[PDB]
Amino acid sequence: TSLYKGVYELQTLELNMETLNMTMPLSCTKNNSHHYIMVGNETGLELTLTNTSIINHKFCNLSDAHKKNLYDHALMSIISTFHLSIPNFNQYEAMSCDFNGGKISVQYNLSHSHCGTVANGVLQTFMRMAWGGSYIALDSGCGNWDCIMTSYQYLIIQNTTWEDHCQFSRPSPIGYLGLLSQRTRDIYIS
Amino acid sequence: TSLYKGVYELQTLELNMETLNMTMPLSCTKNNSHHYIMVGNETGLELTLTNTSIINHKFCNLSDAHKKNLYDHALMSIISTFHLSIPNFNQYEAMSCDFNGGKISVQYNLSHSYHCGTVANGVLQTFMRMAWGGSYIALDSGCGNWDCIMTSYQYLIIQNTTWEDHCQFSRPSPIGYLGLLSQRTRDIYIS
Amino acid sequence: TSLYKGVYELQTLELNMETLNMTMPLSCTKNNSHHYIMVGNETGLELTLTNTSIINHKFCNLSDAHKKNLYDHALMSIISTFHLSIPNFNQYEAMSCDFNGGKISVQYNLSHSHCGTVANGVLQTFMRMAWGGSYIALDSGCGNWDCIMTSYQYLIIQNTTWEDHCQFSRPSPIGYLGLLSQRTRDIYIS
Amino acid sequence: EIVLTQSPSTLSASVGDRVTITCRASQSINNWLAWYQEKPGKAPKLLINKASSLESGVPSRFSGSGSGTEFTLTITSLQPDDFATYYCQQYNSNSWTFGQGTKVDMK
Amino acid sequence: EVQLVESGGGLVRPGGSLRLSCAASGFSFSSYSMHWVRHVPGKGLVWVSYINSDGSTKIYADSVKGRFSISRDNAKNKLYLQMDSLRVEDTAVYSCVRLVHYDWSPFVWGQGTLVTVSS
Amino acid sequence: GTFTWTLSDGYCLTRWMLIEAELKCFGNTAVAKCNEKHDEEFCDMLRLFDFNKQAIQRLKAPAQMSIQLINKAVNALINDQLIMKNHLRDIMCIPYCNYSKYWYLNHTTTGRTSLPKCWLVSNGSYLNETHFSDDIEQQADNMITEMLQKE
Amino acid sequence: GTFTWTLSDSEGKDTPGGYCLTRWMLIEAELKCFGNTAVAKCNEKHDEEFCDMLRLFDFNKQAIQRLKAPAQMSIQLINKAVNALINDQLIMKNHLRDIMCIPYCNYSKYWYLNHTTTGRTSLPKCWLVSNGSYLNETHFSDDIEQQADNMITEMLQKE
Amino acid sequence: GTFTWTLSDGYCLTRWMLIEAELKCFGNTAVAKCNEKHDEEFCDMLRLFDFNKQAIQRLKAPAQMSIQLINKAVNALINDQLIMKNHLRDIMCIPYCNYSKYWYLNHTTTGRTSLPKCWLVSNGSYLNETHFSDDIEQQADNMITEMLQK
Ligand SMILES: *[C@@H]1O[C@H](CO)[C@@H](O[C@@H]2O[C@H](CO)[C@@H](O[C@@H]3O[C@H](CO[C@H]4O[C@H](CO)[C@@H](O)[C@H](O)[C@@H]4O)[C@@H](O)[C@H](O[C@H]4O[C@H](CO)[C@@H](O)[C@H](O)[C@@H]4O[C@H]4O[C@H](CO)[C@@H](O)[C@H](O)[C@@H]4O)[C@@H]3O)[C@H](O)[C@H]2NC(C)=O)[C@H](O)[C@H]1NC(C)=O
Ligand SMILES: *[C@@H]1O[C@H](CO)[C@@H](O[C@@H]2O[C@H](CO)[C@@H](O[C@@H]3O[C@H](CO[C@H]4O[C@H](CO)[C@@H](O)[C@H](O)[C@@H]4O)[C@@H](O)[C@H](O[C@H]4O[C@H](CO)[C@@H](O)[C@H](O)[C@@H]4O[C@H]4O[C@H](CO)[C@@H](O)[C@H](O)[C@@H]4O)[C@@H]3O)[C@H](O)[C@H]2NC(C)=O)[C@H](O)[C@H]1NC(C)=O
Ligand SMILES: *[C@@H]1O[C@H](CO)[C@@H](O[C@@H]2O[C@H](CO)[C@@H](O[C@@H]3O[C@H](CO)[C@@H](O)[C@H](O[C@H]4O[C@H](CO)[C@@H](O)[C@H](O[C@H]5O[C@H](CO)[C@@H](O)[C@H](O)[C@@H]5O)[C@@H]4O)[C@@H]3O)[C@H](O)[C@H]2NC(C)=O)[C@H](O)[C@H]1NC(C)=O
Ligand SMILES: *[C@@H]1O[C@H](CO)[C@@H](O[C@@H]2O[C@H](CO)[C@@H](O[C@@H]3O[C@H](CO)[C@@H](O)[C@H](O[C@H]4O[C@H](CO[C@H]5O[C@H](CO)[C@@H](O)[C@H](O)[C@@H]5O)[C@@H](O)[C@H](O)[C@@H]4O)[C@@H]3O)[C@H](O)[C@H]2NC(C)=O)[C@H](O)[C@H]1NC(C)=O
Ligand SMILES: *[C@@H]1O[C@H](CO)[C@@H](O[C@@H]2O[C@H](CO)[C@@H](O[C@@H]3O[C@H](CO[C@H]4O[C@H](CO)[C@@H](O)[C@H](O)[C@@H]4O)[C@@H](O)[C@H](O[C@H]4O[C@H](CO)[C@@H](O)[C@H](O)[C@@H]4O)[C@@H]3O)[C@H](O)[C@H]2NC(C)=O)[C@H](O)[C@H]1NC(C)=O
Ligand SMILES: *[C@@H]1O[C@H](CO)[C@@H](O[C@@H]2O[C@H](CO)[C@@H](O[C@@H]3O[C@H](CO)[C@@H](O)[C@H](O)[C@@H]3O)[C@H](O)[C@H]2NC(C)=O)[C@H](O)[C@H]1NC(C)=O
Ligand SMILES: *[C@@H]1O[C@H](CO)[C@@H](O[C@@H]2O[C@H](CO)[C@@H](O[C@@H]3O[C@H](CO)[C@@H](O)[C@H](O)[C@@H]3O)[C@H](O)[C@H]2NC(C)=O)[C@H](O)[C@H]1NC(C)=O
Ligand SMILES: *[C@@H]1O[C@H](CO)[C@@H](O[C@@H]2O[C@H](CO)[C@@H](O)[C@H](O)[C@H]2NC(C)=O)[C@H](O)[C@H]1NC(C)=O
Ligand SMILES: *[C@@H]1O[C@H](CO)[C@@H](O[C@@H]2O[C@H](CO)[C@@H](O)[C@H](O)[C@H]2NC(C)=O)[C@H](O)[C@H]1NC(C)=O
Ligand SMILES: *[C@@H]1O[C@H](CO)[C@@H](O[C@@H]2O[C@H](CO)[C@@H](O)[C@H](O)[C@H]2NC(C)=O)[C@H](O)[C@H]1NC(C)=O
Ligand SMILES: *[C@@H]1O[C@H](CO)[C@@H](O[C@@H]2O[C@H](CO)[C@@H](O)[C@H](O)[C@H]2NC(C)=O)[C@H](O)[C@H]1NC(C)=O
Ligand SMILES: *[C@@H]1O[C@H](CO)[C@@H](O[C@@H]2O[C@H](CO)[C@@H](O)[C@H](O)[C@H]2NC(C)=O)[C@H](O)[C@H]1NC(C)=O
Ligand SMILES: *[C@@H]1O[C@H](CO)[C@@H](O[C@@H]2O[C@H](CO)[C@@H](O)[C@H](O)[C@H]2NC(C)=O)[C@H](O)[C@H]1NC(C)=O
Ligand SMILES: *[C@@H]1O[C@H](CO)[C@@H](O)[C@H](O)[C@H]1NC(C)=O
Ligand SMILES: *[C@@H]1O[C@H](CO)[C@@H](O)[C@H](O)[C@H]1NC(C)=O
Ligand SMILES: *[C@@H]1O[C@H](CO)[C@@H](O)[C@H](O)[C@H]1NC(C)=O
Ligand SMILES: *[C@@H]1O[C@H](CO)[C@@H](O)[C@H](O)[C@H]1NC(C)=O
Repeated sequence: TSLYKGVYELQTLELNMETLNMTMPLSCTKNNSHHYIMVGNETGLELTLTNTSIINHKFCNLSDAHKKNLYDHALMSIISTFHLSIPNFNQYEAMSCDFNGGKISVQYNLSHSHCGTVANGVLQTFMRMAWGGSYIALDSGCGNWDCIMTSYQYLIIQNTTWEDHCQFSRPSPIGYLGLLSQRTRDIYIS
Repeated sequence: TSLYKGVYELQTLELNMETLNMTMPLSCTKNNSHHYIMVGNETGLELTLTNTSIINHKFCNLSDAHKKNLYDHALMSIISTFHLSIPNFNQYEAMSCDFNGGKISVQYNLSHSYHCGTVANGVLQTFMRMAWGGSYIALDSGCGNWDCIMTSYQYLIIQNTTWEDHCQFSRPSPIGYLGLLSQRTRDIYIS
Repeated sequence: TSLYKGVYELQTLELNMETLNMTMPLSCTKNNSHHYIMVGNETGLELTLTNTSIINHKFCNLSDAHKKNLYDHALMSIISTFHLSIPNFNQYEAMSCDFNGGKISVQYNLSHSHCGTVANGVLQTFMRMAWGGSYIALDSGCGNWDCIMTSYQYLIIQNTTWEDHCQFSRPSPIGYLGLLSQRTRDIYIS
Repeated sequence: EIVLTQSPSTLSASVGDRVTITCRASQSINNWLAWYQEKPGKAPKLLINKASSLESGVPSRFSGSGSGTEFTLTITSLQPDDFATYYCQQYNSNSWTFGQGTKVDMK
Repeated sequence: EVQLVESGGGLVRPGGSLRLSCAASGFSFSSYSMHWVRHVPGKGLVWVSYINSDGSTKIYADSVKGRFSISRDNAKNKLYLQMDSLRVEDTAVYSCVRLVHYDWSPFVWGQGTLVTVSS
Repeated sequence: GTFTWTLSDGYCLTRWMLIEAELKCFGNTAVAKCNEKHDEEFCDMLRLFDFNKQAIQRLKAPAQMSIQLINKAVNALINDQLIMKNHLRDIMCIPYCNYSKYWYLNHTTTGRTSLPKCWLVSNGSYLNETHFSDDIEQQADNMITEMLQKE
Repeated sequence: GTFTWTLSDSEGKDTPGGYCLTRWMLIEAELKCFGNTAVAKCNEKHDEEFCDMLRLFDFNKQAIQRLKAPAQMSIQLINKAVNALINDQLIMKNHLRDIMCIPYCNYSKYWYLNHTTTGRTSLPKCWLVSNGSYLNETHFSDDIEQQADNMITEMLQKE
Repeated sequence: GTFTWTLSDGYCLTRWMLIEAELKCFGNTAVAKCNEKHDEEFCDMLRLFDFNKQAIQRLKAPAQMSIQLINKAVNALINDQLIMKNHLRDIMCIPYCNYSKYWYLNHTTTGRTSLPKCWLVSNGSYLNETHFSDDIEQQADNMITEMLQK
């Protein structure tokens, strides 16, 4: 290939992180507006950037979701990390949810609000959880922070299957694992 | 005897961790159920795995206790650490307490849901860490099952006690308590 | 100067941490009762130890502050860290706030309460956030912990400017940054 | 208002023999029947509760059944230490009823 | 540990009175209901009375009416049974029982104390 | 937390974990480096792979595949700050480790490699060797030096 | 998440680096002393359980001797020191090994390898436990031998 | 979290970041030490300085000056436990690192310095060299040793 010092040859490794589907969720990128999180080979979450709404009511009735306990915790856990990790979140009016029969569905209204707002905070969590795709999905791939916004009005996360396969980039556990370190930072007192 | 390479002996030491009581809580096990968290050289908590209830009230008014402020702070801090560390806790009806009288009494109902998503599993996992060092005999589960542990007891009871050399099975150790300090905010569900 | 081994000369460096005003707040000490946090070269917070009250009502109406969103987040964030980091805080009656038109003003009544109380916890957070000055401001400069109290009745943190310059000690980002590591420890279940 | 009847009032047995006794309820007591072993000079020991749940410290040779009105206590192999008067108790009323008891004699 | 300790037994002349008390310890007693049971050595074990945790319900065995008064002190965690007009047939060892349905160890027994009525 | 997991038993990457066909092996040097260095993304990934392997062999899971276990294990297994470093470099227009691809600098006559370093990416694609030639040359010298010190 | 306490201040006086374990620190011996190389390794390396225990003991000593005794020995002080004193992930590592039914350190017994004509022991390593008890030399042999060679190597390097 | 930031391109401290008007430079040794040691306050500060420099050059900020970025970056850039260590030493009456001042042990004929160590403070003032003479002498020996091994 290329021998450094005429001796040392570069060759490459590329890792198959699909073998890590059990014991850790993988973050997948499909086609700019759609990203996925897969757990094992049974379930997952679709993360879509859209201009359309699915729900509109502003009653994220988590208390009922917990009491009913009809939702697969593996994904409830992921949703919690996504939400709690959103920095400076001070607008509960910015989101609606649906936990009816489990079937978790969470909708963030980025159209609630221009730098430093909740909408931008929502995109930042997304940026990391969907790190392998967010470079394109959010337009401002690099050179910016805080003053970040996209063309979409909503970030919608929904209950789905695991068979929706990647296309843009390979799945990787790094986004999720990275967000586990800091889950309680940038939180207002409230 | 155990002379390696013909020039070195293998020798051992065991640390007397009880002398650390002045600055940090120490966990220790008696029988296969009682676990104690020792504080300083005067008090502590008794963690009992039992088939008997202590509270049939089904309320836990932490805020009333806080307003009154009659409880020992070291002990409340330990209770908080234990509670907050329970992963995926959302079954609030499974927990009750009686923080009145200036005393501590906390009950976790392990039969509330009886699979692996049960609060009982989350409570037992924290127990395993808080009382690490005999918690495995008390759990009475085989090894390699932490992800899904269930036990023979109905309740995990935590009540304030007095100092005694409350040890039979294990030696006092700060490790359980210290280990939990990094897990305080992990595995928390949204509101 | 002094040559170690007759060879190695000691010379010193003194760092100018003022160049770090953008990207991180700096903690400044002025005159025992007054400490400051400055952000960039636009705003800041005055932290005063006093025997006088500014507000008295016990309604820290954070929910309204968030909904109104009229407060610079840079400082709301700092206030959040100061408050959340107070260990063993179990007395909400110990504090009042004013968020009317932003203009954040927070008053802690150290005269709420003698070891281990909320008042002492308030001073401990202060001790760290104002590390460069707290050695003097709190009297018990070293040799004590938990059983710490000062001559003042209130700790008042108010919205101010950035032009109030240090006098006692140089500004440094260390206090604030140090308090970012542990913001959820020593919290009661409530 | 629930009246329990035990039977036979007396039974004799050999050591190591298998014996059973019964208790019959009037109204239903679900499975909330308890059994006691009474030795001369001692307070009765609770052996079984919740119809068939063996109490702590009670030997495995003891068992029982029933979840309506027909109940039983059994001993798989009677020991010299099991010659006692046995009593059934219902606790589905907050006004407990005890049966008259049955006595195991040695033959 | 969960425990019930009786006291106040002794000798009573027929027609007299005796006040029993029972100390509860280690559990949130004021939230639990309680029963009194008495043991006559030549007879089976028999039920005497029951009290609700808030004192709103007080019931007695048909063989004992008008003689017993059951009460509870929630502040001090003490169960009381005041007996009067004591009869010879009331001689028994009296004890506290804490029955909790659906508890995996439903019956907490005390040690009891002897109340003797005689001439 | 620092890395605390120690790689299990000379270490090979099963062919099943590699996109490229044919599993590859490393010597003792690579293993030793992963127990001393705190900042290598390759070693960071290896710890996740050993964890996964052990968890699969030793523990059973009720459909959820023990997400609750990784949420605890993650701090012993990976350096979250490598993730934050690469994230910050990605926020800024700075080449950063994408975890998926490595240099694996080899040696033609000794059959010995460097600890593979992470191939950096920027602007939606993988960097050309030219842009990190300086690091490849440094790594070749590092291998030479290690052999000389061995001698 | 490295440790920073670095065995505090001037405790390495007298015999240089001679950090010692006193009779109230040890279960049996009234005194055991380790050399400067044990402390140098403890101060630099980030995965040894014995070393974390030295830091907890050292902290305990300093807090007791230098601070006004707080009312009721409040836990508040240790809660601010733990991250500086121990590797919280060594605890997690041993915990995971216990979960997976793999021999692990429960921070009790430690072993060190001690030269018979000199001194200069290895830094103590944790004696592992499994299935309710301590492991035999049978299972530790590979590490005991490696430690013996590491010590020999160091003597040769010193030369 | 360990330090993970690697110092950018032989490293100099701009005259604008020094109380002294003249800037100073360090060789490769100092840079290499900051990528290996986990407990040096000087290196800890340098990482904050590189971060600041890069953030200023590459990102723009809406008045708040990106406090939200440092709140994340801080764990890759600094060792918070050095802060806690110095804090604990300050609680106790023990000399500790105040971050602002350093030893910079130099070499008269080679033009080579040690990684500067933090000057400790206690009792409201800086310590005299006498009180940490042992560490200065050790550092001089460390530099000698490194040259001998070279
Ligand atoms: C950061 O790290 C990641 C790894 O984590 C690194 O890897 C990139 O991963 C993505 C996703 O795997 C790669 O994208 C693939 O590219 C190959 C090659 O593309 C050529 O051919 C397609 C054909 O249309 C062209 O469009 C393209 O321009 C190229 O000419 C594609 O072949 C891949 O598609 C196949 O796999 C997809 C995922 O399974 C399928 O969706 C798709 O249908 C194709 O599948 C075929 O094979 C499957 C095998 O299992 C089979 O199941 C299917 O049925 C079908 O037969 C995919 O588009 C990307 O190339 C990887 N990296 C590179 C640059 O090579 C990222 O690149 C890295 N990021 C950075 C910044 O460097
Ligand atoms: C821990 O680390 C910190 C750094 O983070 C270290 O730095 C100390 O910072 C403080 C504040 O800068 C220094 O205090 C200064 O001391 C100098 C010298 O003091 C002498 O002269 C004054 C004159 O009254 C005497 O009172 C004193 O006793 C001494 O004799 C003063 O000159 C400083 O005042 C000037 O700067 C202040 C801040 O801008 C102004 O408030 C003041 O008006 C003076 O400003 C003049 O120059 C400015 C230049 O920009 C100009 O703008 C002004 O208009 C004006 O002309 C100040 O009081 C302290 O000396 C620093 N450290 C040391 C000892 O050198 C801490 O010391 C260190 N702490 C420890 C030991 O743990
Ligand atoms: C720890 O976690 C366990 C989890 O199993 C809890 O156990 C559960 O407790 C509940 C509450 O006691 C049980 O519910 C009962 O379900 C039966 C179903 O038939 C129902 O009959 C019963 O009725 C009771 O409560 C009613 C409320 O008004 C009463 O009216 C009713 O009284 C009538 O009937 C009785 C006899 O049937 C007569 O004696 C009375 O005179 C009157 O006529 C009766 O008291 C409850 O609804 C639930 O079944 C049980 N789970 C299991 C598996 O058994 C523990 O309670 C919990 N402990 C703590 C401290 O949290
Ligand atoms: C973990 O270790 C702790 C100690 O370190 C163990 O806890 C101890 O348990 C002891 C009882 O086993 C207890 O001692 C008691 O002290 C009181 C003092 O008043 C005595 O009254 C007790 O009972 C005595 O009388 C009973 C009679 O009961 C029988 O007859 C009645 C008749 O109505 C029946 O209803 C009843 O069911 C029985 O059949 C005897 O049975 C007793 O043997 C005794 O003679 C005890 O002496 C200690 O106070 C207690 N200490 C603590 C701190 O808990 C704990 O049990 C152990 N855990 C495990 C899992 O082994
Ligand atoms: C890491 O993991 C190991 C392995 O499991 C644990 O090792 C055990 O530690 C305990 C505590 O030190 C040891 O228990 C002690 O045993 C002594 C000897 O017991 C024999 O003699 C008694 C006599 O009555 C018999 O009953 C017993 O069956 C044995 O034949 C006892 O003398 C000790 O008790 C002393 O203190 C109590 C305090 O109340 C007094 O009542 C006693 O009278 C006496 O003074 C104690 O019971 C146990 O043997 C060790 N196991 C092994 C395999 O060695 C480590 O503790 C654990 N460490 C951590 C930090 O987790
Ligand atoms: C809780 O921890 C403390 C501190 O470790 C333990 O107390 C200590 O016990 C040792 C003996 O084991 C005491 O040593 C003595 O020191 C004096 C000094 O003058 C000396 O003259 C004696 O010969 C002996 O060496 C030590 O001083 C003492 N320290 C304190 C603060 O009291 C205590 O025993 C532990 N308590 C429990 C219940 O575990
Ligand atoms: C669990 O915690 C409670 C609450 O602290 C302990 O009970 C309390 O014990 C103190 C004594 O240590 C009691 O105070 C004393 O009361 C007597 C009068 O009875 C008085 O003369 C003394 O001067 C002193 O004031 C206190 O009242 C008591 N409170 C309660 C609610 O019981 C309890 O003992 C602890 N558990 C164990 C096992 O010790
Ligand atoms: C997302 O948020 C926007 C803004 O709050 C909502 O649109 C507003 O709807 C009210 C209805 O009375 C109008 O009066 C406002 O003028 C609208 N504002 C804007 C900017 O459009 C929108 O409906 C929300 N969507 C969902 C699904 O919640
Ligand atoms: C995840 O979301 C899917 C929808 O895409 C849910 O699918 C059905 O949900 C209803 C809810 O009442 C169930 O009765 C059906 O059995 C589900 N269909 C299938 C094929 O299972 C799915 O239930 C959701 N998962 C969870 C755990 O809530
Ligand atoms: C928690 O507080 C509630 C009140 O806030 C207590 O329950 C009340 O008890 C009184 C008794 O007279 C009733 O009149 C109220 O209606 C009850 N309130 C409720 C909400 O049920 C409860 O006992 C307290 N629990 C604890 C653990 O202290
Ligand atoms: C920070 O506090 C200052 C007071 O010291 C505020 O000053 C004025 O606040 C009123 C509030 O209605 C505004 O209308 C004025 O325009 C402010 N004055 C100036 C010169 O700006 C200041 O607004 C506060 N900052 C924030 C973000 O709330
Ligand atoms: C680069 O390292 C690989 C690691 O194995 C070497 O590949 C092996 O080549 C030998 C024969 O030389 C085969 O027997 C093995 O099957 C190969 N291993 C693999 C990858 O399966 C490769 O030769 C090395 N290249 C250089 C330049 O030394
Ligand atoms: C201490 O280190 C400084 C680092 O540069 C040396 O200062 C330089 O001195 C040379 C001439 O010797 C000048 O050309 C540079 O401009 C100086 N640099 C600075 C600080 O701007 C200094 O000479 C060294 N001292 C010793 C004892 O070697
Ligand atoms: C899907 O999951 C089931 C779970 O039992 C497993 O047996 C099967 O092999 C998996 N198939 C895949 C990943 O294709
Ligand atoms: C949430 O609960 C309230 C009652 O608490 C109810 O009125 C509302 O309709 C519920 N919303 C949803 C989306 O279920
Ligand atoms: C104050 O901030 C403004 C922001 O635009 C900047 O241009 C100016 O140079 C700063 N002046 C200072 C620090 O003196
Ligand atoms: C806080 O809000 C309440 C109504 O929820 C109001 O009565 C009170 O006056 C407000 N307090 C302040 C300080 O604005």
